[PDB]
Amino acid sequence: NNNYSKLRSMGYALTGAVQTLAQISDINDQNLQQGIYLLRDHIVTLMEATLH
Amino acid sequence: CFGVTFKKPLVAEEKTSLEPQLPHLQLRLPHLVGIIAKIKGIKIEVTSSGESI
Ligand SMILES: *[C@@H]1O[C@H](CO)[C@@H](O[C@@H]2O[C@H](CO)[C@@H](O)[C@H](O)[C@H]2NC(C)=O)[C@H](O)[C@H]1NC(C)=O
Repeated sequence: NNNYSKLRSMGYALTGAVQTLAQISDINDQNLQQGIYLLRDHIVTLMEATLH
Repeated sequence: CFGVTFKKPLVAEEKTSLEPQLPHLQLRLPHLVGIIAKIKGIKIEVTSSGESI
């Protein structure tokens, strides 16, 4: 119950949240980019044949 | 017989069937339904950020 101790403990928790939030943000952004790339590739493949 | 020559009668085919030749365009867009089906199932996954933290 030291005045510094229950502050050090909260300092421990106040950084894993930031780290995990960054990780989830990166995962979401990468998934969105991959989906967009797959969609554009399929669209181009479909688009060539009708022109020909 | 005498001076004239005689030839046998000719048999005739009774029926004929007409099957005309048709040009082949060879279009490529048809029979590409699989690509459309693949486009249908993109399935982008997004996980909520902050619910875990
Ligand atoms: C109708 O479809 C058939 C099958 O796709 C076509 O037949 C093909 O024709 C090509 C070009 O001569 C050949 O290389 C293939 O071997 C044929 N496949 C078969 C299974 O016969 C046919 O040409 C099409 N008809 C038209 C008018 O395009």
